[PDB]
Amino acid sequence: KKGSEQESVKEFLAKAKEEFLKKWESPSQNTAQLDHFDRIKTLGTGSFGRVMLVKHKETGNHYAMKILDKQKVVKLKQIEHTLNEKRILQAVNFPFLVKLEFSFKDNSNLYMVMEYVPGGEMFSHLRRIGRFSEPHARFYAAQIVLTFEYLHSLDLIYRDLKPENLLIDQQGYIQVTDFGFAKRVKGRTWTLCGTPEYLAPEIILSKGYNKAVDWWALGVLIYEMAAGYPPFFADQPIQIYEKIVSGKVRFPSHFSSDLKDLLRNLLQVDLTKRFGNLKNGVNDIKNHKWFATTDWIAIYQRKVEAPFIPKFKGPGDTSNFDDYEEEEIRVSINEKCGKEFTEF
Amino acid sequence: TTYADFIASGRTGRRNAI
Ligand SMILES: Nc1ncnc2[nH]cnc12
Repeated sequence: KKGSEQESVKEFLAKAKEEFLKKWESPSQNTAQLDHFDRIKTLGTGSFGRVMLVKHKETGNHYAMKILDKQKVVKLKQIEHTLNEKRILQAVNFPFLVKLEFSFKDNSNLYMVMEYVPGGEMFSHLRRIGRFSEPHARFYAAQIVLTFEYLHSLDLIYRDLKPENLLIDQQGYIQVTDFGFAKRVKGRTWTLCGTPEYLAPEIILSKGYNKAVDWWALGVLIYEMAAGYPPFFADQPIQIYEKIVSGKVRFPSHFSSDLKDLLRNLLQVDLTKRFGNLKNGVNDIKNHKWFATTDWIAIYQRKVEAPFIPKFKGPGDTSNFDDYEEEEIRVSINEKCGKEFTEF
Repeated sequence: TTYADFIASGRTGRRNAI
């Protein structure tokens, strides 16, 4: 059904695309420098560097600064992906996408300075409590549905959905971080990337694929939130891939009938049948019986009561994050990889 | 139980991208 509510969504996305393309075509660059910030503590790590809590000297604001070593990016063949990441993040604008405040580079590193989201990773809370109730999981899932509706309308694919990347803010709502695999593409793409538990079968099998891989990954996320473990797990990645492509999924006995039905349609190997990829697009998902209680506009406006509010001891506190070994930020006296990253 | 199998597995910590 295409009624008044659907036309409002359409008009909202049209204006959102006008604003995105202006920034996509004319990206911001070199908007701060390293000594504008005091470095406080590491919030997480990855293959190219680390995300650090920092304090902006001139305002006293706290931020999260992602640091990438240019030489390590080159060795991992992630140059173009890193240029994608920053060009996309500086252009997007949505309530559940973390905001990029500054970016710059020096002889050794690339820096993206984002809003600090103090509540910690969904991953931490999910592992500690075991599993979320279905209303809890539905609250978070609705935010991801709207965020993918926004991203996909801009021809963006996200490609790394997982609880490790979903931060909980002070109102209890989600902020998506890490756009290292995000890509703007019309038609199909072919890169083998993501996280093993969340890969769609068409990625594993080296087919061309499109935004339907994000909807598969949503199915994995909802399952993991409500069960406490992912639908395909093993000790070695090859064993995970064999389960993903097999065509078989089993559900905990406490999953509601509606939840199992939604997940059978999201975790669908047949692309002609996977929810999110049919003629009705995202509306097959938004109108599924499992989402009957979800007021999509109220979610977008952050007027729904959150399942929990993270503990907050004060500004700059990190109690909702694990501790990591601290390593220096070394800046070489010689410029590294300048031509490769000239547009950053 | 499937939960007990997950908790004893090697992939309950943060998962790196490929
Ligand atoms: N990992 C992270 N932790 C907290 N705030 C963030 N903002 C962006 N990435 C973040």
